[PDB]
Amino acid sequence: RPTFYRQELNKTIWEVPERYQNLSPVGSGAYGSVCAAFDTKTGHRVAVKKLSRPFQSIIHAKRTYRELRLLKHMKHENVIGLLDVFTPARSLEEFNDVYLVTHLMGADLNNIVKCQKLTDDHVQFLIYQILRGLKYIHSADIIHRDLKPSNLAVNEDCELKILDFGLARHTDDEMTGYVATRWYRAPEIMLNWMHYNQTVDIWSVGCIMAELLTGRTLFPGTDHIDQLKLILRLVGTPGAELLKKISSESARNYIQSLAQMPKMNFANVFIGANPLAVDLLEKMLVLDSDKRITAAQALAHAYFAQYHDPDDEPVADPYDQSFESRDLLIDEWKSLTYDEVISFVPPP
Ligand SMILES: C/C(=N\Cc1cccnc1)c1ccc(Cl)cc1
Ligand SMILES: [Cl-]
Ligand SMILES: [Cl-]
Ligand SMILES: [Cl-]
Ligand SMILES: [Cl-]
Ligand SMILES: [Cl-]
Ligand SMILES: [Mg+2]
Repeated sequence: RPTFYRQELNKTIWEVPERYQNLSPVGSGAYGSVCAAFDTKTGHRVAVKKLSRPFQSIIHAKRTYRELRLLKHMKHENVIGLLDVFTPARSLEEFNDVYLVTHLMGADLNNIVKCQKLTDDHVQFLIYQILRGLKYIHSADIIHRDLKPSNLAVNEDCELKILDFGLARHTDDEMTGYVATRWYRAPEIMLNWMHYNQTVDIWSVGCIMAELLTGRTLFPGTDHIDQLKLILRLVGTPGAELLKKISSESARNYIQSLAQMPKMNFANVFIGANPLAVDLLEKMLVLDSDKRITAAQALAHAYFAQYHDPDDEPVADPYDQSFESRDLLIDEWKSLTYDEVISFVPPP
């Protein structure tokens, strides 16, 4: 067990191993507080996140367990990994607090799309890396569910990592009105049309790719209905085949109330783009999720010819998510989490 030291940073007690120095506040959502630190064992600048109220309800205890299981599994160059996890508790009986340690991310994709000039070569490399990371995530039957520019870290060498997996966190207030939290979501999840699957993440990649090519949000809806009208003007209204797959009768009645529209000409929307980029966007931005290109198929598309290496596009170890259907008490979720903290082995 390392030695721990205590300090108060903005109304919060932090108790951390001596290896982590020069802690300074960086942010705080409702899920925890974050400090930047220097990790003297590795020489990395790191983010230290202290969870807030991790075991306050069954829903909260299960979310804590879910986040720690996911972060411990993800071992890929284009996905955030877990550098460390610790608790100052010396036993299960005094266990209350969880701290997670990752590499400190500087810029996101929002800090390069808005304020920089991207060539076709930059777009090929950035989207290649997102798809390499997604092949790995999808091979574990994990859905990200929240891909958008603010969840993609990028360095000065244009190297990219996926972060901030959807832990089923987002509220109705957060998805209301003229908000980036909804502009990248697939229409079947935005409007609860049907049981969704991993194809939702490829819709989000299409929206991101379009925005790197034009410098403008593809579907900046003022609300759910405005955003659906923007989507159907580009891709066309649904045919009888997709309408049969929509489980809500009211959702089907509403769609049928709209005048029919054909798919637009993507070369006339993405004026001057690489024709191979236009072709790949037409294969991602398909309304019927069964017919979208997969991550593994997209890596083999001719747009990525200068980066594609089928011997360096790895898949994940198997991921057991059977806990998701399990009914447990707060203290049972808390014991499972404690075991995952004490069994952690750091990366090489
Ligand atoms: C960093 C980088 N390339 C590294 C690299 C070497 C060999 C194979 N694959 C990737 C890079 C930078 C800017 C643009 Cl626009 C594109 C790529
Ligand atoms: Cl230490
Ligand atoms: Cl990482
Ligand atoms: Cl504790
Ligand atoms: Cl964003
Ligand atoms: Cl597993
Ligand atoms: Mg985020």
